Amino acid sequence: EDTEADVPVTYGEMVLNGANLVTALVMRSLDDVGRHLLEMQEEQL
Amino acid sequence: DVEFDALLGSYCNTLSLVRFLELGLSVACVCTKFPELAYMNEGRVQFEV
Repeated sequence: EDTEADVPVTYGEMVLNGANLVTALVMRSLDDVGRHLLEMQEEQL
Repeated sequence: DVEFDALLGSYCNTLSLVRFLELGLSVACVCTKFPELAYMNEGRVQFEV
């Protein structure tokens, strides 16, 4: 019924959905470790 | 569904860095270092009494 088909070319990829939050800083208040946690989640977007 | 969280109230103390020159014992030494000791055979120390 048909001779020439349409076929995908690009393989799919992945999106990282959740990973463990492990940081540290060498001592700047104590709260800035938390603001470093948001630095790494922004890099994952 | 496995949720990963992190506290904001409590932080760990992983390392306890102990330096030998922080101790009181470091009087009884004379801590002089070589950067070459493994190259050395019998070294000697002199005393004149």
